[PDB]
Amino acid sequence: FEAQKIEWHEGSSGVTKELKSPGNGVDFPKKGDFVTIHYTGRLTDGSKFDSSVDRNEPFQTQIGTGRVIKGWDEGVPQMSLGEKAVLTITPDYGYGARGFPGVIPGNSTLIFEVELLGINNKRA
Amino acid sequence: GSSGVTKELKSPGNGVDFPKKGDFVTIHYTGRLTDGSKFDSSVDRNEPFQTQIGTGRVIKGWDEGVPQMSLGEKAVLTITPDYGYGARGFPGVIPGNSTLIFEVELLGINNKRA
Ligand SMILES: CC[C@@H]1/C=C(\C)C[C@H](C)C[C@H](OC)[C@H]2O[C@@](O)(C(=O)C(=O)N3CCCC[C@H]3C(=O)O[C@H](/C(C)=C/[C@@H]3CC[C@@H](O)[C@H](OC)C3)[C@H](C)[C@@H](O)CC1=O)[C@H](C)C[C@@H]2OC
Ligand SMILES: CC[C@@H]1/C=C(\C)C[C@H](C)C[C@H](OC)[C@H]2O[C@@](O)(C(=O)C(=O)N3CCCC[C@H]3C(=O)O[C@H](/C(C)=C/[C@@H]3CC[C@@H](O)[C@H](OC)C3)[C@H](C)[C@@H](O)CC1=O)[C@H](C)C[C@@H]2OC
Repeated sequence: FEAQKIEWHEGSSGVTKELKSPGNGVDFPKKGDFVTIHYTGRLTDGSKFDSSVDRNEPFQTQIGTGRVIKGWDEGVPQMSLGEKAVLTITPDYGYGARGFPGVIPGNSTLIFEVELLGINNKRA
Repeated sequence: GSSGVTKELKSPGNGVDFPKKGDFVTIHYTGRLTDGSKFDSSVDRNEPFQTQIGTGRVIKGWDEGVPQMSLGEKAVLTITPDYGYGARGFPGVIPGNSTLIFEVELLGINNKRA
């Protein structure tokens, strides 16, 4: 099976994934998979609030199990290995009314540049 | 060596109402490191903290310690890192492998008040 999810939206509130550069179109994360991702997170005014690239530390998590914000748990499984995409996440799929203290204001839409570098032991 | 979660009573609650897993709790807290430095306090913001307890939304030491408090109780919760933030710590706030000392006041259980 092969596919490229060039645009994907789930919800208006919700999450949008826009493919920027294709992955291999074959390997997609499933629930419970461990993913390795490089990301940069920005607010809608363009200001950066975090970046794994800036600290040269790829981020790893189990996907689809509620360990990350909902926009990532829903959006990352729509990426294939090696894909670069942009995730736009409304507050309902992010940090909601409170935001994240010290980093993200309440009621913030989030824009993540994400690169899927790994799915379990598969590497881009 | 040894690790774990210890609760020391400072002022008793009503001794009758205890949070069950899945209950909402309303709590005032101050968190300190073992060197005495304060890293956070709901009291300083004068904003009670609310969470659902026993469902993994907070560190293990709170999920384990708070259900042993009765309504209105003031206690000190000491939490070794394996029941807190572990080797990772919390970025910008809690060093890796930190024991945590929380002053905890159980202000409410669901809609119950003292
Ligand atoms: C206990 C510490 C542990 C930290 C790490 C393992 C290091 C890791 C690199 C986080 C960053 O450390 C510099 C840093 O990254 C952010 O800047 C970010 O860019 C983001 O938003 N990320 C990050 C990338 C994925 C999407 C999104 C996210 O889901 O992060 C999760 C998160 C904060 C989830 C909350 C948990 C409570 C819950 O109520 C809430 O529900 C809405 C969701 C992180 C990975 C936690 O699972 C683990 C940690 O927190 C956010 C703002 C703060 C975060 O720092 C703490
Ligand atoms: C999505 C944002 C959301 C924030 C709030 C709702 C505001 C609330 C007032 C937190 C403070 O905001 C000023 C502030 O409080 C601390 O200072 C603290 O004093 C502590 O330690 N607390 C806090 C008191 C209970 C015990 C302990 C704790 O469990 O907090 C949880 C926590 C951080 C759990 C992580 C989640 C990822 C997971 O991987 C990790 O596993 C080890 C545990 C908080 C309440 C999350 O449920 C929700 C938020 O994070 C910690 C250091 C950081 C925290 O700020 C973000």
